[PDB]
Amino acid sequence: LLEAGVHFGHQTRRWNPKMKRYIFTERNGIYIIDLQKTVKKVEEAYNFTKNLAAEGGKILFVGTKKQAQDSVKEEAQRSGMYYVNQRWLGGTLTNFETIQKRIKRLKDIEKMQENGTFDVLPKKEVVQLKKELERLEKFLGGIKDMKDLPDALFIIDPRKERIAVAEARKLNIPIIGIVDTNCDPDEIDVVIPANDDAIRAVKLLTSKMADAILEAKQ
RNA sequence: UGGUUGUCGUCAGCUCGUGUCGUGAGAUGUUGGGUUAAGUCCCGCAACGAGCGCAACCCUUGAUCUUAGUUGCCAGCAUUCA
Repeated sequence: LLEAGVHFGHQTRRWNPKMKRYIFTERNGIYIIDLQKTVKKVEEAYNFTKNLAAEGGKILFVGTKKQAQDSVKEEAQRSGMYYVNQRWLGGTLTNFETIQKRIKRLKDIEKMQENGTFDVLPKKEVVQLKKELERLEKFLGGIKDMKDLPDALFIIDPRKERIAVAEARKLNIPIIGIVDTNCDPDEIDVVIPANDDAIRAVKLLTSKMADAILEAKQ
């Protein structure tokens, strides 16, 4: 935790005052997070995840900030989960049935590549379908398998993910968020007080969630 | 009066499903940054996708191939006014 710079929160000027129950002192116009709480928070979350994984849950890892794109992919894949690391599509869950059309289409344009319909009707048509396979292999690349609604989210910087958070909260699905000092901690069900704006920081905290999925898999 | 004629005939962009925002009328999608002859296309983006119109569909022509060689063709052979 001290290792990565988790403790190091954001600037003092642009903070959420609902956060100071996880803040421990400032330095150089920047709040610092009390890791003692994070210890006891990462705890509850590890438990929460593993209590959800063994039920038969699915977790979506939503981190489209530059610092958390690789982590979210790699860590979701490691724990055979889902993820969004490019853009959360307005209505991923609230309009899931429409996103289920594209989760189809994509797989079907992938089947056209397999069976052999890309040397039948070529010219404009196959260029079109490949460039459409790629739009769907950018945006729906991680929820590609997601069959039923995710049963919890793992959001990173829930201020960038305002739109993810509000879909989750609409459908009464919990949200395990890595919250900074500039984040409303009431939206998030399982808060994890940490820096989200460092790559090492995220990469550590993301790992432990996927660890709890793999610990119930064993 | 029917019907048929002249005469404002391309000239402009319109919408939907689901989702979301709004008490609501509404909004978004379809305001953004480029780009195109364009009602174009790509990137965006709380939207994700689609429809209509446009264009196409029908007819004609430019290249080629396959099938069909007769009453059409004669290159290469016999004839010859042909």
